[PDB]
Amino acid sequence: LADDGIIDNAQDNVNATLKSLTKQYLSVSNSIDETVARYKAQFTQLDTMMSKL
Amino acid sequence: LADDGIIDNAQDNVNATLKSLTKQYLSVSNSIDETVARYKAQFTQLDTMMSKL
Repeated sequence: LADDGIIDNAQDNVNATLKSLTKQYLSVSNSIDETVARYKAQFTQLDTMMSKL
Repeated sequence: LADDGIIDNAQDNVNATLKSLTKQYLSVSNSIDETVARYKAQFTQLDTMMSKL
């Protein structure tokens, strides 16, 4: 139950995994933002072409 | 009936005018072909975009 026990190693490994997860999530999030923005733009141009009925 | 004749000169002028108009028709035809080529490129692009979705 000490601050430097086996629990401490387990929990700081958990925290490091959490921070790596957050970093990877942010990177993939900006990538997804760019991709989805391009897809929504594509939807806009196809709607504009469909407007020419 | 001869070349100096007014009717012969009139029909010569008529054929010259219609040949100039045929040149104009060729110009309009190639412009139409270019515009149709662009339109078909856009149609194929639209087909590709709809296939992606």
